[PDB]
Amino acid sequence: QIKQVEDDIQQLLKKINELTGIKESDTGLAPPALWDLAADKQTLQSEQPLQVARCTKIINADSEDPKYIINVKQFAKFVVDLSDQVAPTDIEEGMRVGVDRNKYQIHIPLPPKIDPTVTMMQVEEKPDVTYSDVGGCKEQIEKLREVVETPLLHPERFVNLGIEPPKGVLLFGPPGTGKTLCARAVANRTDACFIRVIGSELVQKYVGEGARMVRELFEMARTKKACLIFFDEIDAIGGARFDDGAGGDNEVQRTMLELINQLDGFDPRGNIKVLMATNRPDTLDPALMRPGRLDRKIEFSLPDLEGRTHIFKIHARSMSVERDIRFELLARLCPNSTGAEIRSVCTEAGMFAIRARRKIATEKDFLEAVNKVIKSYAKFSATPRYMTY
Amino acid sequence: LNAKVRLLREELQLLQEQGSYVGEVVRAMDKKKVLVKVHPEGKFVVDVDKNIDINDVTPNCRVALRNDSYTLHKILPNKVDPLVSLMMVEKVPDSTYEMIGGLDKQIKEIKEVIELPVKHPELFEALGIAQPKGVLLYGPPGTGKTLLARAV
Amino acid sequence: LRPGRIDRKIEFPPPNEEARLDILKIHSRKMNLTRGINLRKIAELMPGASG
Amino acid sequence: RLKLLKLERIKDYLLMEEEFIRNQEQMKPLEEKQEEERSKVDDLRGTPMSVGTLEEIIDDNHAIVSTSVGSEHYVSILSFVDKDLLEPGCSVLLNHKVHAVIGVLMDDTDPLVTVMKVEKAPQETYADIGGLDNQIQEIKESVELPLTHPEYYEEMGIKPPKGVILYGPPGTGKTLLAKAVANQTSATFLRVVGSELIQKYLGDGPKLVRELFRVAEEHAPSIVFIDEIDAIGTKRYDSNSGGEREIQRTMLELLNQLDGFDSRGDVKVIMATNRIETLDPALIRPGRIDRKIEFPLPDEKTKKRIFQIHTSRMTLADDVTLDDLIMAKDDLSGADIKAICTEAGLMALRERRMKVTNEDFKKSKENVLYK
Ligand SMILES: Nc1ncnc2c1ncn2[C@@H]1O[C@H](COP(=O)(O)OP(=O)(O)OP(=O)(O)O)[C@@H](O)[C@H]1O
Ligand SMILES: Nc1ncnc2c1ncn2[C@@H]1O[C@H](COP(=O)(O)OP(=O)(O)O)[C@@H](O)[C@H]1O
Ligand SMILES: Nc1ncnc2c1ncn2[C@@H]1O[C@H](COP(=O)(O)OP(=O)(O)O)[C@@H](O)[C@H]1O
Ligand SMILES: [Mg+2]
Ligand SMILES: [Mg+2]
Repeated sequence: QIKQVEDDIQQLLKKINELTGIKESDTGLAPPALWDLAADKQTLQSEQPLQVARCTKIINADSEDPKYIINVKQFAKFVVDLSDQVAPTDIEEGMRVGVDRNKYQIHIPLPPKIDPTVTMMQVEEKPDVTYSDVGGCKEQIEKLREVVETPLLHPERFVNLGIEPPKGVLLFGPPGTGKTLCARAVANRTDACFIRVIGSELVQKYVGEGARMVRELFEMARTKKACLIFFDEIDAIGGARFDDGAGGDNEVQRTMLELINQLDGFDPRGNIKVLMATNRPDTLDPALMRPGRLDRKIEFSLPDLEGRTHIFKIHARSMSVERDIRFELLARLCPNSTGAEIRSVCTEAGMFAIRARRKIATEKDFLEAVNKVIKSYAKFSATPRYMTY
Repeated sequence: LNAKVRLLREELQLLQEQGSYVGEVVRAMDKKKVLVKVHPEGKFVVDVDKNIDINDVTPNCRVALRNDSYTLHKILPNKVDPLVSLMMVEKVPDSTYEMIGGLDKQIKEIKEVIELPVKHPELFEALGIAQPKGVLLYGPPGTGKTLLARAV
Repeated sequence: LRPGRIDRKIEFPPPNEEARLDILKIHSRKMNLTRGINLRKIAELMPGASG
Repeated sequence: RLKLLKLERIKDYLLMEEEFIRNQEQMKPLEEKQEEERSKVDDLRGTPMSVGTLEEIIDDNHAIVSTSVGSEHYVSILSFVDKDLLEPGCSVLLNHKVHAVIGVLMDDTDPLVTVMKVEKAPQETYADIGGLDNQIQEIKESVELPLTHPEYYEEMGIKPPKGVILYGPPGTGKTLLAKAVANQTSATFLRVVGSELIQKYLGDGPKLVRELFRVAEEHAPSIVFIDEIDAIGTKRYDSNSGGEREIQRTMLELLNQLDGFDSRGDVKVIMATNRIETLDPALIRPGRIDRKIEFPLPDEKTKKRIFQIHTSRMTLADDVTLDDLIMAKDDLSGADIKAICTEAGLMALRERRMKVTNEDFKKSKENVLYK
């Protein structure tokens, strides 16, 4: 009777759909559970649409009946007045006025414009990485934790001593040392607005578009009460300014200068704390590296023996390794290696076991993995160059 | 005669009707709706009229939309093919083997490698070799490369 | 130039004397040529020329 | 049986559900009937519905919508819309008269998505490859095995390698293994090239990289095959406005996409090249790409296998010896072998025979393998 049961189950599903709502996703429609037609009719008959304009000037701002010069974007500019439901103080000379049609007056104050590209940068889903997934950089974790979390968690211990906590960090180190890993850990552990930015995301085709979105990013952060920004791969736009003779890097230098002025200029930067992740901290501009903008430069040097042993432990926690581990032997056997190298060694040990069709990875498998990842791949390593860099 | 005159008198009345927009269909939805880009600004979704099988509104075709409450009510003659427009802009002069002269072995080679794979894709299958798909023509400027390509 | 992509490479060298004569005949078909023109002589007079 | 009783415990609650759903549907007062609600939806959504961008979401029942003409209407969003799939930059359906958000769009994909996706299985298969046993094993362990038997990896406690580099001289089977993986895999195959990543305006390269990997995530499980990644490097083009440094920023965007802040979904990266020394070591690092596998020129046995594979369909003449080709002791590649076979067939059809001969093979030698 099994097939009869499945046939009945699917027929029942088909009937439930046919009588409740089946398929409406072509025109992005919703399931009919949350369909408040009674409310939406009153919405369309009682809430008139409002065209978004900008209040340019307030003629006769005194208590006398004022007049506001609005500029309905790309439509027209008008002299208008406020709705009797809107208080005069709720509207300034730069807010998005939000005026109705038909004697453009039914006002709703409206926040600053944010580019969709910039606003699609807040970290909504927090990374699944924690501070316990980072090993061999205890002091770096402590310093980064201080700077980014501790003021945002217990500000009393800072205002008691009257200290301004450092607001700005530069995580710098060779390719694969825990820079982006620690950024993800900070994003996961932080209760605040985390905004990730990628140096390549500030390269835009039209002059003044990189600086424009830097300004928008920082002013959105300012609108939010407690914000951590994280410029990863900051090498992209952050580079020492050189005159040249053909105007090279003028646009990227302009957006970098906008970032500089936003970090520390003729303005209180706000409650924004910034991270700069890089593996070439020798191109960054001296102004960018000034401790008024990057206060707490942190070096993610290649882990020492203890750090490598800890990283091996971390990456082999969930593996099916055998009794005797000798991860200390592995750490001494693969010096001047990165956490990326170590995780690859663990993965290759697991794959050697899988290829042999075993369910237990042994010390011989780990030694083969070290030979494959550290010795054979030694010619593709980035450390010999990026340690100089 | 009476039908003619009545047609004129109703013509005066029905010429005051709003003219219909023209829009290019980009994609046909379900439930008898079509995504149409109306010239020169605007991209709407319009319900098809109950006189046109929605199966005939394949993308990239001009269609008339009624003035008020846009409603696809006619499939106008298709717009010029984008490829036709591109080739009209490029304006590669038309060529033929009789216009070509002096390169007969080259005509033979290009004939093999272009004609045979598309006309007789069985000789190559019987031989057991993949059909050729790349030709490169050496030669100084104006020696007949574009001429022979166009002719073949 | 890797020997796996260009399935054929044809060569269009500068026209020979006979090729130049053929090109001249083809391109002069479309004009009033007075009876008895030595297109072969013209082709010989113009060596090392393209179509 | 236990499973039969499970499915019965499902079907009985389902029948309960239809009983309740009917009951309610009839006691509705000749209104709110699913069809009636759908008709009311059509009534309230207007006959034309303009497509406009969603600039930002202010809250449920409100949003700023940019009309095609540039106006920025602040308007309500009705219960009709899912209040989901709505992110700044999305298309939105707006009631003509009141511009109310009454639907969403982008049900279609972009031409970039269409071109990148390989909506086909290449005819080449692992059986059509001869000599790359270890390379096939490793690429399978990286791309196919984690998809077909995730149990191995999950039980072992390791994650599969994220990327693989196929590095080898000009023609050794790198794109051939890419083709075989595309043929056999159940994931969506997205093919790109390095010169194809090198864009013209400033910021187009990074934008294309981001779009490619976003498409890969959207169509996950996916395999992103970047052939000739060294083209982003070695080659220099005038169309590139930014030049070497814009190339560097595109490479940096690739770095971030391969291993950056954002958590990847199911997107395995294959990347092929014949000049691996020109690649940025940060790009090749183990976290981004492990499994750097070489494709050396075939030895004598492998060359024999290539000739058998590529002559399996040709009617070789009895006198033809597929041994002199191999005895030619040069840097012979599989591409060279295939081209020799193909041009031998071309001379066969030229000289009108359906059977390839030793002379045809020798003149093919002299023609394509110019040595
Ligand atoms: N100290 C570490 N502890 C644990 N895992 C580490 C460590 N360093 C690197 N890893 C592993 O390597 C990856 C983290 O590298 P990450 O992305 O942070 O590199 P990065 O320093 O930002 O380098 P890049 O210059 O390439 O951007 C993860 O796989 C993580 O498991
Ligand atoms: N072999 C030929 N026979 C006849 N005309 C030729 C030949 N080669 C070139 N021409 C003439 O030269 C002109 C330009 O040739 P073109 O097709 O541009 O050659 P290419 O592609 O090598 O530049 C054409 O108008 C064509 O009529
Ligand atoms: N076992 C093999 N080794 C090398 N090449 C092969 C093999 N089998 C077939 N080929 C041929 O090699 C070509 C693919 O070469 P490819 O891997 O693209 O080289 P590259 O990527 O370095 O340019 C195909 O045309 C294919 O027919
Ligand atoms: Mg990183
Ligand atoms: Mg290739």
